[PDB]
Amino acid sequence: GVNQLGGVFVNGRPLPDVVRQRIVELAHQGVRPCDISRQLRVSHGCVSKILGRYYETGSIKPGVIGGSKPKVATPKVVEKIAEYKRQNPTMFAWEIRDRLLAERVCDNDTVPSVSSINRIIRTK
Amino acid sequence: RDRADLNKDKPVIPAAALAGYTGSGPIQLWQFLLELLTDKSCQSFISWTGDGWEFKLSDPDEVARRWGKRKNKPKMNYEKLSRGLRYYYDKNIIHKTAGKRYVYRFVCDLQSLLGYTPEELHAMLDVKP
DNA sequence: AAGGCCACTGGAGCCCATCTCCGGCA
DNA sequence: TTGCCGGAGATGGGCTCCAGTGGCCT
Repeated sequence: GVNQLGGVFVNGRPLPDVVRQRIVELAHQGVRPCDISRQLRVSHGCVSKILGRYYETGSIKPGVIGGSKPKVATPKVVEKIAEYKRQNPTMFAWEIRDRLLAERVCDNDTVPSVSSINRIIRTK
Repeated sequence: RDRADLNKDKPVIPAAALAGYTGSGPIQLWQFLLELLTDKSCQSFISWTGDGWEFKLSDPDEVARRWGKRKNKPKMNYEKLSRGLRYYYDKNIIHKTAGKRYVYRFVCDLQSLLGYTPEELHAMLDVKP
């Protein structure tokens, strides 16, 4: 994609480190953000966020994009899984599920799937 | 500028339609203005001066009001639409005709984009000029 | 049965085009 | 004193990402 200043951009992706770098630099040299923006062909909004994060952080590294937070893999639930396995190291994945239900730790909706629960064991 | 009857009858250059064509985007102020300009039903608040791609905001407040609607921005108004146009200045899209309030002009090559001339379009809208 | 494989998600961050508040200048 | 110009943090749109999750297979 091409912005209205004439710049080349990739919708969704961070501005290249080499450029974020230049942005900070020019600002350091005393160039006004509106000029940098108009010059380096970058939306003043963007120049703004970058400069601001740098002044507030010291980095030119953009935030971490993507991922998600746990849904079923609740903190407590993750522990219960450790407790059950610790008690009986060979209890099956589906048996842990029934125990989580039997002790009301999870609903018929909260309850983590077998795959997930074995995934919890593996990764913890 | 299109083969299929990519949807009919009313405005000559529907912004919703031009977006799909000219690059892309969630409707840009200038595109909004082109649309309203190619809609006979709107000729009382905004219209072509007759001189090339230049136009006038017969009723800036009415133009503004509408813009707000399009963008779902109830707080819009001339003040902000104006600075919006003022923003287009160094992007060589819109320029203000000195010595006249409410009159502006598209300076990008609309002929290449639209596939029409000023006069061509003008005729189709029945431009008093 | 636990691990390999995995389509599918949603919410996060990203730049962009304003929106918005306001100082400058005439 | 009205009239226009322009700087820059705030917005939310469409987009790319990806941890996370839950089937399916073996």
